[PDB]
Amino acid sequence: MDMKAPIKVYMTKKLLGVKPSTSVQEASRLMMEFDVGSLVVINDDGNVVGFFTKSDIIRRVIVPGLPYDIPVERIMTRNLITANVNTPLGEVLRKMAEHRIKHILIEEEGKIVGIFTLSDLLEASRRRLETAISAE
Amino acid sequence: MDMKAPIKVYMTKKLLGVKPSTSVQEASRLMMEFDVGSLVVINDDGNVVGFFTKSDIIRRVIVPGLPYDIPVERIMTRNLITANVNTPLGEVLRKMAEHRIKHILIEEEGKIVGIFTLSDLLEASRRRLETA
Repeated sequence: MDMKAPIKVYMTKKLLGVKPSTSVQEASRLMMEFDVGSLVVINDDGNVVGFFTKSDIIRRVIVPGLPYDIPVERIMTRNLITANVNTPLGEVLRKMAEHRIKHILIEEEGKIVGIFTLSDLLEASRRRLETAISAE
Repeated sequence: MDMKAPIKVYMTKKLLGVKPSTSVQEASRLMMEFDVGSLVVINDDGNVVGFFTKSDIIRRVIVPGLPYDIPVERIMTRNLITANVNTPLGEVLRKMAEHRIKHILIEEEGKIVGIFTLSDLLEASRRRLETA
């Protein structure tokens, strides 16, 4: 990994979304199934209306003792913390540290195109290459 | 950062434990208050007997339906995958990748003395100086 290189080389497309009516319990299962620590919430027009992590689920559900059937809409954050595809790795890491986050949405020309997580960092630290061409 | 540097150089000693009887809900409140992602369960002797992360709470409480007030002892991991204080970063990252975990307890002579998470990895990634 190179702290100078654009975040777009270490980011992933593996970004899952759920509808606002999706229950915390279902969102939790989906997260464990696909191994992701966060989820974006999309409205019926296909746009991001929210975002939330596993941590949000612990702090906004488990602690207050709220039902596991409540819609994630009730615990999601309604603004996103992002980084541009061209923002170099180092600066992205610094931003995640300052904001205390484990996941950061990637933006390009206004739209969310991917996400960078601590798992991705681990992947980069291990020098694992994503191949765009066929392997046999 | 140096792949051969002993993990103790990059870990955090800010590791807290709770007792087996502590409730999943209390533990969670404790985690938010202390700003930690996981906790270890400690017996009367003061030795670690378990470990669970925020992620584990979700996987064993939220999805199954269990009440948020049960004993963390029922949702804790007893199969501790650990690394040694002198285990080089490279080896830890391998072990972590192998076991697919984002938290690895650190031990000294068999006693838990800290933890290394991917958050610690991020900080190590940003360090500008190396440690002889």
